[PDB]
Amino acid sequence: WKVLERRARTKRSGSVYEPLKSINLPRPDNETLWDKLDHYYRIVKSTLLLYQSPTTGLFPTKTCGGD
Amino acid sequence: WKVLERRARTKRSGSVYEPLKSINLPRPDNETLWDKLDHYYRIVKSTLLLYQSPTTGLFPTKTCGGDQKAKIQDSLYCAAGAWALALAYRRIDDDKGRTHELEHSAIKCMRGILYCYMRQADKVQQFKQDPRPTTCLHSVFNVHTGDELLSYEEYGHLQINAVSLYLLYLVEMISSGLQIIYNTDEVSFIQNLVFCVERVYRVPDFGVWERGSKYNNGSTELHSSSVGLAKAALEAINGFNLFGNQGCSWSVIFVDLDAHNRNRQTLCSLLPRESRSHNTDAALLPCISYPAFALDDEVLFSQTLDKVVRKLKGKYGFKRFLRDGYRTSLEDPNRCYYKPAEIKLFDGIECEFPIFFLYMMIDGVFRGNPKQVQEYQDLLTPVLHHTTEGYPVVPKYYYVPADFVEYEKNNPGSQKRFPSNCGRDGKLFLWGQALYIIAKLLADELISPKDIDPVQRYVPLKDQRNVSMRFSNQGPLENDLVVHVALIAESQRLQVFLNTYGIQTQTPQQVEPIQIWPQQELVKAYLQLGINEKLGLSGRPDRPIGCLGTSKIYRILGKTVVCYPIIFDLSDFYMSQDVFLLIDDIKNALQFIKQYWKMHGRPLFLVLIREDNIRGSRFNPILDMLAALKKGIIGGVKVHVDRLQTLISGAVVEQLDFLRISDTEELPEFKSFEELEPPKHSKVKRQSSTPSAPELGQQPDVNISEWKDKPTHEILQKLNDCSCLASQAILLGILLKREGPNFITKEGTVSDHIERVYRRAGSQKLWLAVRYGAAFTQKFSSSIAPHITTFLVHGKQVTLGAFGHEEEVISNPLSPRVIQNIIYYKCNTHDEREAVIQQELVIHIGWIISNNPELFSGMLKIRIGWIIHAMEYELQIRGGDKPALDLYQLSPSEVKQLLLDILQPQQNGRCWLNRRQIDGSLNRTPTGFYDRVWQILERTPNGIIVAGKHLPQQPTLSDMTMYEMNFSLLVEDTLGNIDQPQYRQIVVELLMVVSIVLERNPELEFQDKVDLDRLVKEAFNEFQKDQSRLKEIEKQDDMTSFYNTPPLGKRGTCSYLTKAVMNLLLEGEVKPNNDDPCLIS
Amino acid sequence: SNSGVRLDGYARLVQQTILCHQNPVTGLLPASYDQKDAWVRDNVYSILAVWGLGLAYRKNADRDEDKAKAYELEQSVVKLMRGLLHCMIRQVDKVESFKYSQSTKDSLHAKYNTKTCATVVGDDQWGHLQLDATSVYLLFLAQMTASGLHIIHSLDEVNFIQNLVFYIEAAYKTADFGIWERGDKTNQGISELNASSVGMAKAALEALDELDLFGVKGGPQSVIHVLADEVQHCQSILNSLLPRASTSKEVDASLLSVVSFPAFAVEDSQLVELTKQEIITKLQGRYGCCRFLRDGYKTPKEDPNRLYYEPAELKLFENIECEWPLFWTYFILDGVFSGNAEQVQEYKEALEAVLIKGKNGVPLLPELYSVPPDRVDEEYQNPHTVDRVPMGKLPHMWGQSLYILGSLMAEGFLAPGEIDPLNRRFSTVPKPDVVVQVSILAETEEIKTILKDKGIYVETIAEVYPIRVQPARILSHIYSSLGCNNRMKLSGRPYRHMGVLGTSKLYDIRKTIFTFTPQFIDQQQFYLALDNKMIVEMLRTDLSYLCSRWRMTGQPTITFPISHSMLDEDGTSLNSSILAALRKMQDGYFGGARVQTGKLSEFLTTSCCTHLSFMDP
Ligand SMILES: Nc1ncnc2c1ncn2[C@@H]1O[C@H](COP(=O)(O)OP(=O)(O)OP(=O)(O)O)[C@@H](O)[C@H]1O
Repeated sequence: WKVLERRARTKRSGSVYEPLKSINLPRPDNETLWDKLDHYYRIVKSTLLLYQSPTTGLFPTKTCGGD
Repeated sequence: WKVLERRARTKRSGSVYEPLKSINLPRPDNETLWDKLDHYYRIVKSTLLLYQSPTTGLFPTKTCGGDQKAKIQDSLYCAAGAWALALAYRRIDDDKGRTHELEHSAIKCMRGILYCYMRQADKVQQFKQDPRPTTCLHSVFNVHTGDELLSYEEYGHLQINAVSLYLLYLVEMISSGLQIIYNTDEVSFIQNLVFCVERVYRVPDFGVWERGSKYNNGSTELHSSSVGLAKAALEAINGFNLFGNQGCSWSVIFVDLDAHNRNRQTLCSLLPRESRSHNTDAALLPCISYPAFALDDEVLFSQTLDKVVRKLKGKYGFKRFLRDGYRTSLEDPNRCYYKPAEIKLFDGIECEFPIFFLYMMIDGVFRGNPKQVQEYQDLLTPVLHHTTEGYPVVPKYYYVPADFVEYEKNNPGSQKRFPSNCGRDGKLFLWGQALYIIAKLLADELISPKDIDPVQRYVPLKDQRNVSMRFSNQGPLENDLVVHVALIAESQRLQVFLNTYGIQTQTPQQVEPIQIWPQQELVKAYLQLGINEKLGLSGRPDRPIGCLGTSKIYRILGKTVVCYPIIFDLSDFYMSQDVFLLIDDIKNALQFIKQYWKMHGRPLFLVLIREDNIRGSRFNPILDMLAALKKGIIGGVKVHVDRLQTLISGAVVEQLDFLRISDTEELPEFKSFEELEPPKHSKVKRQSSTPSAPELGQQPDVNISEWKDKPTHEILQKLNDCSCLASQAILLGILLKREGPNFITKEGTVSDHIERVYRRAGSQKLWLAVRYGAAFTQKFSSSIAPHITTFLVHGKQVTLGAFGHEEEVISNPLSPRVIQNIIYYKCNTHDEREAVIQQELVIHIGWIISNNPELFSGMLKIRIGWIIHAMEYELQIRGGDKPALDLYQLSPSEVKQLLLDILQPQQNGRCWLNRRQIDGSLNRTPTGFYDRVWQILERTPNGIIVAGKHLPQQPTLSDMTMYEMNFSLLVEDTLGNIDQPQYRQIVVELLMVVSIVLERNPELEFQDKVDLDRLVKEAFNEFQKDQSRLKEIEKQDDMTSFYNTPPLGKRGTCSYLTKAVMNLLLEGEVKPNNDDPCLIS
Repeated sequence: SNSGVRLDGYARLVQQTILCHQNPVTGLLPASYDQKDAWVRDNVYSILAVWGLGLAYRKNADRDEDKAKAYELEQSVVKLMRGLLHCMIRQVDKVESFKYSQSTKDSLHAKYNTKTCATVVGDDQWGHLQLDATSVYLLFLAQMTASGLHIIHSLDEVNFIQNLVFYIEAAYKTADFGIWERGDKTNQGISELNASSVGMAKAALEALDELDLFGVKGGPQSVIHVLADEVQHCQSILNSLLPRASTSKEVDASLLSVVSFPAFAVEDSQLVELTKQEIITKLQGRYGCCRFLRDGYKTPKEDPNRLYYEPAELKLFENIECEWPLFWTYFILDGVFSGNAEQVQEYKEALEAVLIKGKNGVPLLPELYSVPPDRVDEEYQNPHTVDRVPMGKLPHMWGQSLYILGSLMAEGFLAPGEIDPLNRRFSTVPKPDVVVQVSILAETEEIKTILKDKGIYVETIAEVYPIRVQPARILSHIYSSLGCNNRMKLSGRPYRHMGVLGTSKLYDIRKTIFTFTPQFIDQQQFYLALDNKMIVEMLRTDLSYLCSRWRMTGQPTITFPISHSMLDEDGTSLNSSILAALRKMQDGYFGGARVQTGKLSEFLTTSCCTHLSFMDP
């Protein structure tokens, strides 16, 4: 965040007049959005899209017994 | 609220099932919204609308004395306040005919401004061509007749902020719903105003305060606020319809992406400061607040707000900028201009504007921080004044009394200040009262932030997702753009040849419904846009279109138009004869497109393949590049290849309907790209590469130093019976210089001969002869000017000239003719190949700084001749014992490669002498060097003398600040007198040693002025004595052995430098600091 | 604008003629008259006019009305194609069962019902074997997908398309009922090979080589792979099978659909001209061209309410055969497409007279013209002298749609490159030459040493770790797992032998380049590989075959390993025949092909590489 990001006080403390941007900000746990999207895609593909009739695209209420 | 509203538990307690509604909820203090709205209407009518000229609707700046002048920004803010009050009153159906009056008042103010601007059409036409303070639009007009009042010799009138703010407010009002633009001529005038604003990133402006700079000496400079306002206005009007809901496709306005990109590039770098001379200024607040909201980063915004609050905040208001003398006690009301070192007297007595409390309150309510809102409201309550009827008044400023200036200077903020002239009954500040009305309305929730911001200038951090020209679909922290790439074959035989090697390409004959156009036709079409014979309008100036403008698709006269990038066309220079340079330029363009694309939809990139760029040994790099493009990723950028017809289907197209509305009897004809028919004489069906080796090697035996005084017939027969290309070029150049270009030689004119020899040398890859011919023919590259403009945008100065000789500095962007004159009339005493090598270096450094600006961090100015000497020394070192080959025959590919090796951050290895030479040639300094120099100058009286140049201490300290870029420029100018790069490096090291010694030892001070030459000489003498003692070596002149010493370790140069500086310091007086408890020391 | 007036007029004609029977819910039009049945080929050919009108309307964009009309037309053709696609899905079991053991009682029914997409005729009451309809459906779907339209929507749809492509790939060695659904001249429940069928199948396979059904946004998992051997075999069968119509038919006017705008599945333009001249001489009449000699369709005799014609057509159906103007429309299309202008004008002038007016003066193309029963002996004695009368389906949407498309193309509102984004018009352009590359490999160190002693520089199986060499049975087994899905009970491509045109192609599996030896060096499979002379001779033959067609993109690459079974009696030197063949290889000439010997890494720079996305874990 602010103040924590700059960390550019090379000599004691003073006013820094440089661009800071936001790409250099501290950032969360090591996981790109691609991995999360792929995990969700695997979950949905093995759960919901696996049960869909190609003829009509209607999801069945029962997943077993040939209902 | 809930639970308390029901209260229907008639019998004990139990579940209730009945409607409750919300009308039955407890109400706040008993006061109808009509009463508060009527109170606000009375306040507005008695203070703001009471001063408005019926003839023009312009609000006078002065409410008494019969003043005729009237500013534009004050009128714009009054109109904005009236529009806000109208929006507030819109919430009631029974308005008693008051909303119409307020909306008309806004419309009439805008129409008066538009009429005043449109009275000067020739001024707009002149400003379009050469924007200068002499030929700029006026900023003040008569309040009764709308006539010019102040001439250019007393006001300057150079203010683009007013035009940008007027355009932005017009866009906002039209989006909210109003009728201000009536006819098509008004649309054309708005288009030309947009064109004039579109080139704001080069012409300096006097700023919002009209003073021009902190010194106030009639000097103009670039301001961050103006650039930000212009950029925000450019985004706001991008594709906007000026007719509102009742509009068609021929009432739209157009802007190009290149100007907006350049403005963003110029803003995102000078943003932390205000200007070169202003570290901090209160006029940056409007740039990042309510009206503009042009800073979509949230980090620089926070940093700048914190800096402004830390610096300019005061109890009575916010100071405009540090060390200002507007209406101060010590100001002399008899001179318009200030004097050097006089500005220092204006420290601690700066005036404070209460309107910035209002501005911060508005920013707080917009952002959603009621704590800041209530804090600033509490701070604003005691400073406000009331009239006889009780209407609040916002004073313009507060000034310390002349008797208390010493007390205020001794203890800032201790004394009390007096209100300005317009801070009591009789004199009013319409701008202040308008902003007060707007802020009070916003705070009382009488206008939602969306109501006054229909264009959505402010976007929350979670919604910065889909905004045109502002954000990409990924967001503000990701860049993974995919660029659509379509390959185009010159001819059917070329298509078959590419097909035989696993590459699929399409010909123009196969895309018949889609026409391919070059840049010239698009430029001509855009030229016809702004035509208005009634007033006199030249339309868009003839300028090239960048990569961003060529990535779109246009529908002209019902025909799809696609334009390939300008990189694929060659006019006169030999840089296009190298395939490696073409591939590098294509990769650079792809990276630029990926990094700076914020529109909707994947950009379109067109690849043109010609038969002349694949013949010979150059076939392999082209095939490699095409295979890399087909793979999917090239140069770290993901690309997709497919059919053009599939690509164009389902994509967003740009519409240009101004051509249809044109009244020209005959529609102009545009020539599309046409397939080249196969030849019927040789029928070359794209044969194999066939490398072969039909080339020889010989060093030219003719130089200009000997074949100069030879008479005509001898040199003529020598040219006739010779065969060397370089010798022929040299002889022809001598003939042109002496005999004349119009003389008829054996093979025709001299000009035809030099052109032919240049062409055959380029075809045969004879770089020496090609460069000789280009130098002697005085050829110029059209890409020099945009590269120099980009150079000056990034804040880097440029010097043109040979090494160790006269050089010309380019402080501000110049026309191509002027820079060509400079480059071709300042190196006459040297060989003209220097101009060609300087052009090549400029192009290469421009490209890398556009792509990789981090490679040039730490240097303020770039010297081309010093870089020439740098790579000359690098090649000399690389040759080792064997002498170096040359510098004008290695081809631009190897030239760029050598420049890349030179620009490396560190070259550890070879002895320190080469490193120091490279560092001095590149003019590289460690970070914070200017701050250390400023500290030394502060702690060193009588200044510093370096190489004859002297740097005084009185005026620099009196006028300049610690972090001012003007100080860095002055230091660089002082230090540039050094001719030996090693000497400059030694100077820098000595300066750093002095700085660290002074910082670590505050007690010792310099008795008198320091001279660097004496210190360097003493250090050299000490090193020589040490070497003679250690190794019994006799003393030798020149510092060839001193530079080889490392700057740390055993008996390094640092030790001698610190010994010398300590010996000098201990000569002077030592002052004991009483704060430190060290005694007997 | 006059162009807009003509466009809205054509839209009115098409709406009043074809689009009036759009048959919502399903989107499959009836086959005219009181039939209540939908034909795949008829609907596909009828939708061509609507697709062309939509393409023409799309050009005049930037207006709400024109954009809405173009969108409506595109969505209508998409709905029709989705309905036909669902009809085809309704027989996945039949397709899967046809994939093994090709039989007439296994193919999907050509006759499909109206809305609710059911079967209207059993498996024995009609001829349910028509490869031409499926192939032309695939070709047109490919063409519109390349145009920009979206039809395929799911991965299961891609799998079904791949399975059906595998099913249609065996058209060059199977007998079908043909376009007329009657086999030869006498029905007799007999089916025979047809040139139209194999040509359509080859064109569909070629047009569907690499294309992505998902458009630009699609990835590597939505591409369809087709073999090169099948296309070349079909082309060879067509070349050896076009001096006439078929084995029993001397000439058929349906051959015009193979050598013209539809599918452009022909080469050797001289043969095309000869076939056109033969068709003109043997079939042209005063009211169009006849189907073929000795046809009994819609005659005043032979008991019209009967089938299974007995062999008694010695002269009953001769010289009185009906004529169809749809062949004239096909000729108009062929002339207006390639390079002809005067022929188009003359054919349009001829066709304008045979047209019959309808309601509100709308043009209508009659199905056929039939000779009156009274004027029959006169036609026998004087051919092409009597006057016929219009019979059959008066609003024939097939011929009417082709006529509308031809008129639109001739008027200039549409370009030949719009209907054919795949650039099939240049199929007759001669191929200049192709250079085949060969790679010589050593099985063991002793072989490499012996070759080096004989002035031959080769590389062993090792040292080329990035590349792997394996027999073609491995790639066969790998391709057998293509288009395999357990949910719809699809077994993928059946195992089959692999030729030489694909083994030369490079394959990338799991980010690794795979090169495979040709299948003919497999001594384990059969013993012809032992003989030296046979090996060198058939290697020359295969090299010649590869150099001849090479229809695929990129350069080829052949890997020839040296086994230990080819050595002399002492096992110390190579055989004379192999040494002479390799010496001819080094000289850049062997048989009728040009070769340049080199390293596999060098050939990797420029060659045809195919990536198998279905092998990803
Ligand atoms: N050769 C080129 N390579 C890359 N971009 C180019 C080239 N030529 C022109 N451009 C682009 O076209 C525009 C150049 O504008 P123009 O030539 O009118 O002047 P300018 O950039 O405003 O400055 P100057 O006063 O130096 O000419 C910029 O977008 C520049 O990026």
